[PDB]
Amino acid sequence: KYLFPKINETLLIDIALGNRFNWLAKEQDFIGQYSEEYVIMDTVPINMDLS
Amino acid sequence: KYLFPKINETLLIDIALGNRFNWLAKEQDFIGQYSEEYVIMDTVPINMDLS
Repeated sequence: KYLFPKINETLLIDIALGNRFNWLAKEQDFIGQYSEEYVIMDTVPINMDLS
Repeated sequence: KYLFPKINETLLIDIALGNRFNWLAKEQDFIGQYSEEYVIMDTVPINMDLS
């Protein structure tokens, strides 16, 4: 009843925590900052009013 | 009315009983007294405003 107690082990519980997305992860190469895209809008055609 | 009564057999029926948790049986070495266990607390990344 006079000894300081003892610790026998620790185990370092760790979990790995995935992403659920990285098939979305494509890789640019760190140059430039502005990127953009664009579309053409629709044009409904018109009747032939020959007058 | 003068003969000793005859036993025929004694059976001793017996079956052993399992554990249903015997795959949890981890075996340590019986040293020390206490055992603690700990994880790392999280730390989210930060934006860096390099000004």
